[PDB]
Amino acid sequence: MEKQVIQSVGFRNIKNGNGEITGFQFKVKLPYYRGVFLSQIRPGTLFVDGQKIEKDQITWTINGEEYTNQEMRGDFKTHWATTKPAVLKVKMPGGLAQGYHDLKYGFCFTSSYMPPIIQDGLDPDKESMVYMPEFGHHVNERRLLIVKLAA
Amino acid sequence: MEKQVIQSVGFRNIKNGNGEITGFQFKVKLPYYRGVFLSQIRPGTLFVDGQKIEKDQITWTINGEEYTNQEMRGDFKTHWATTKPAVLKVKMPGGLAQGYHDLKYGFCFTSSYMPPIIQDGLDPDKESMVYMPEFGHHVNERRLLIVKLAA
Amino acid sequence: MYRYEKKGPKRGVALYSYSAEFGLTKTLEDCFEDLHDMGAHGIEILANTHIENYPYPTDEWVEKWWRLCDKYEIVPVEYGNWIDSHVLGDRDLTTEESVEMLKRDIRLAHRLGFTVMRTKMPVINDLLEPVENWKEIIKGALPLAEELGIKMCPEIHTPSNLKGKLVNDFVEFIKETGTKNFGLNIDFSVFRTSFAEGEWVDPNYTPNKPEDIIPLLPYVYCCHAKFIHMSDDFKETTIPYEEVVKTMEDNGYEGYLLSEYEGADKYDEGYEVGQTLRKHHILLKNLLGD
Amino acid sequence: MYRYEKKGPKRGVALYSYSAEFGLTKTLEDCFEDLHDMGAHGIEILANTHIENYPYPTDEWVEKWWRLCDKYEIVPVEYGNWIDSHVLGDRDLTTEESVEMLKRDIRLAHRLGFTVMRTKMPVINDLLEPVENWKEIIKGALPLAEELGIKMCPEIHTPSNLKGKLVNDFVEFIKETGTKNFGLNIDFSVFRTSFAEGEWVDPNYTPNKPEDIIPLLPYVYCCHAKFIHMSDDFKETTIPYEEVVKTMEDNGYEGYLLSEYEGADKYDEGYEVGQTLRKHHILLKNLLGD
Ligand SMILES: [Mn+2]
Ligand SMILES: [Mn+2]
Repeated sequence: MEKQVIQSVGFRNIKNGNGEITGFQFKVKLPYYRGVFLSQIRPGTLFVDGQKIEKDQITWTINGEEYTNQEMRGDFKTHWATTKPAVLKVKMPGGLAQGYHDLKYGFCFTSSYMPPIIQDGLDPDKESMVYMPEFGHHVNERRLLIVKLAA
Repeated sequence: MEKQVIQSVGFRNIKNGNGEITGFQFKVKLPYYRGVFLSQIRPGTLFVDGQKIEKDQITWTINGEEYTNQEMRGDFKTHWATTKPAVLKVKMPGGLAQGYHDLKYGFCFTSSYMPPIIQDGLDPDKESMVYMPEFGHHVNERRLLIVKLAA
Repeated sequence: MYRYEKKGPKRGVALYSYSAEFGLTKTLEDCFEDLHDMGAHGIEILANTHIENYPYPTDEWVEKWWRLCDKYEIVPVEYGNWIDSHVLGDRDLTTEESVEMLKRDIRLAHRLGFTVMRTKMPVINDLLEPVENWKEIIKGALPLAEELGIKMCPEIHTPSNLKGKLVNDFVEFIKETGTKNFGLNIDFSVFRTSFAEGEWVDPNYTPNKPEDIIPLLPYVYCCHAKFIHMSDDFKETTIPYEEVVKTMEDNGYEGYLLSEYEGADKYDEGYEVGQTLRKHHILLKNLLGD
Repeated sequence: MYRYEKKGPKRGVALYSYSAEFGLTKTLEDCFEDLHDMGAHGIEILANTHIENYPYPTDEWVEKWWRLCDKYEIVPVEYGNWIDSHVLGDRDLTTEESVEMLKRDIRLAHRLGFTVMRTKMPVINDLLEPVENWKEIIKGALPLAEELGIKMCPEIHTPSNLKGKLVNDFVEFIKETGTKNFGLNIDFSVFRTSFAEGEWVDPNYTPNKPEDIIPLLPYVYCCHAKFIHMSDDFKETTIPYEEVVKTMEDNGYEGYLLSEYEGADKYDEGYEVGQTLRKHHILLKNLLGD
C-alpha cells in the first residue's frame, strides 16, 4: 500500500445494479502502529471539492463486510488490521464527475492506555494538541482522478 | 524490499562452522522491469571502503542455491525474479569490522532485444552512454553498518 | 469468467506501466484494482515479471490469478514473452531450443486465458530485425498456437516505419504461410509528431499518418497505446489520438488499445503513474464510448 | 527450535521500532533477517500488529512463524498485548470480559513460544494508573498464566518513577499474592538525564539512578532498552547505559533488553531505522559480550 493515508487505489464511483450511480468509494489505511477494534473507531467528516458530507452518509467496509457508524460503535470483537485499508462508501447520487477531485477526510480512534489529557477532546476533525506520528493525523487530504465521460 | 539496489537487509559477516569469519554477504535486487536467466547476468567489481574485490571472489545465491560466475554463465533455465533479491557472498578472511562501510558494486545483464549499439560495450563496471531507468544503473553504492565487537 | 463484449476497439492497460511500482508499492492485486478504478478491462502482463515462480506457477497461484480476473472484471488480452536465442553468451540457441521455449510460453499464456502474445526476439542489425531463423522458430510453434487460439505478434515501434523492411517482411511471411495466428502489434509511437525543442530524434524516424495503418489492420491483433504527455484537459499532446482511434474505429478494428507509458519520470520519487494512466483513460473512454 | 543460552542479560529488538516500515517496506521476515544481521536473538511483537488474522491465526501461519524463528535464530521473548476495558465508548468491560480477552492473549502468546507479556491497561488518572479492577483482572488470569509459564508485566516508563505509587502498588500486589507470574517491565526512559535545550520535560519526571532498580530486579522479567540518540562512536547520549547495564549484570538479571526506538524521525522520509538499531546494538554487544 501507500504511505499517504487516503489510498490512490480504490477511488471510484459506485453503480446500482440498475446502472444508476449511487455514490463513490475510497480506501483509508489505519495510520497506527497497531490494529483497533471497530468500536474504537471515530469516523469524522468528509470534504469533496469543498462540499461537506457528514459521517451518517459514509459506511465502513472492513474484512469484506459493510458497517454503519452505529454498528461499529458496538462491535469490539471485529479487528481492523494496519495492512488492510478500510473501504469508505459515500452516499451521493450521481457520484463525482470526470477529472480531478480534492478530498479531505477526518477520523481518529481511541487509545485508552494514553494519558487522559491526550484522550480527552479527541476530535476526528481536529488535530491533537501535540502530534505524535505513530498515531497519524486525524485529517488527511489527497488529489485523485475519476474516470468518467464528460457531461 | 527497498528502492535502492543494494539492500539494507542481509548485510552481515559469514561464519565457518568452526567459528572463523570467512567473508560477508549483501543482497542486490534486480533493477529491471523483468526477470533474467542466470546466463544473462554479468557480475562486475566490488569496492568495500575503497578495497577492490574481483568477481572471482563473489558467488551469487538465487532461489536458495549458490552459483559461481562460471556456473551462472552456462545456466539459461534458472530464473532470477525482480522481487527476489540475490545474495552475493564475498570471500574475505576476517570479514568487516564493527561500524560503517561504504559499498560500491557493479553488475549488469544482457537484453538481446535492444538496439545493437546499446548491447555493445555493455560493461558491468561502467554506465551505458544514455541512461534508461527501467534498466537501473550498473554501479550502485550504499553506506551500511556491521555489528561486531571492537578489535 | 468475466467477458467484455463492446464492439470495436477496447481500452486496457499494460502492467509495464506500473514498472517502478510493481513489487515495491503495488502488488499484482493493486494493479488489477487500479485498472478497475479506470473501468479498464483489457490487460497485458509480462511473463518474466507477473507470473509468480515463472516459468512454473503452481495450481494454487493460477487459480488465484483467475479469481483476480473475475473479481476485477479483467480480460487477459496480451501476454508479453521473449524468445531470447542470445540468452547464452557463448552460443545461439538452436531452432529447437527456441521453439521449446516459445511453445512453453504459448501453453502458459493459454492457461492464464491470454489470446495474443507480444513476442520480442533478439535483434541483429539497426533496423531491429530478428534473428535469421525467426521464420523457422515461428513455423515450429504455429500449429500449437493455432490449436490453442493464440496469435503471436512482434511489436512495431519507433524508429521502424509502417512501410519499411521490418513490417513488410512480417506481412510477406503471413501471406506465404496463410496463417491467421501470426500478426502485428502496432505501438502508437509510430504516429508521434510533436517533440521537445532540443529532444533528440532518430534521423531514421518519420511519423506515419493514421491512414498508414489501414492496409495492415487485417494483421493487427493488439495495439500498444503508447503516450508521452497528458494535458490537464485529458488530451495527448504528442500523437494524433483522435485521428488514430477514429481510423481504427472506421476500418474494422476489434482489438484492444493497451496503455503503455515509458517516461523516465516513472522512476522519480513521488511520481503517481496511476494518476497519469487515469488521465490517459479519460481520453480513451471519451474516444471509444466505454 | 533455536535456544539462546548466554548467561546474564541478553540483547534483542522490539518490532515497534520498525513501526514506520512494517507493512510498507519491511515484511515480518524482513524484520527477522534485520535482527539476524545484528546478531540479536530476542524479539518483542505486538499482538495487534504482527500476528496475521489476529486474533485467530491459521495453523499454516503459526507454523510459518516457528519456521522464521528457527531460520533466523529468534527467541520469542516478549508479547505485547492490551486489556482494553475502554474499547467500548458506552461502557466499561466487565471483569469477566477483560479476563476472557486476557486469557485469549495468554494462549496465543504461549502458542507462538513467548514467555513474557507486556500488558498495557487503560489509565484512569495522570499517574497512568490502571483501571480499578486491575487486581481482579490479573487474578483471574494468573492460574492460566502460571500453568503456561507466562509472566505478565505492565511497563514502567517516564514520567513514572521507580519509587512512586504505580511501582509500589504492583510490588505490593506481587508480595500479597506471592505470584511468580506477575512482574515489571522497566523502560530505560526512567534513567534519562540529558535533554535538548528547549525540550519540554514533564515537571513530574525525575531521573532514577541506575542503582534505583536494584530492589526491583526480583520482579523484572523483561526490559525495554529505550534509546534516543546514538553517536557515530556508538554510544547513547541521553542515558547512562554503561552504568545501567553493569548494575543489572552485577545484580543477577537474566532477561532481555529489547531495543525500543520511538523518535518521530521514524516517520520522516529517507529514515533508515535499521541503521539506527545497528548503532544501538553495537553498543549493546560491546557491553554484554554477545
Ligand atoms: Mn511498446
Ligand atoms: Mn517502552
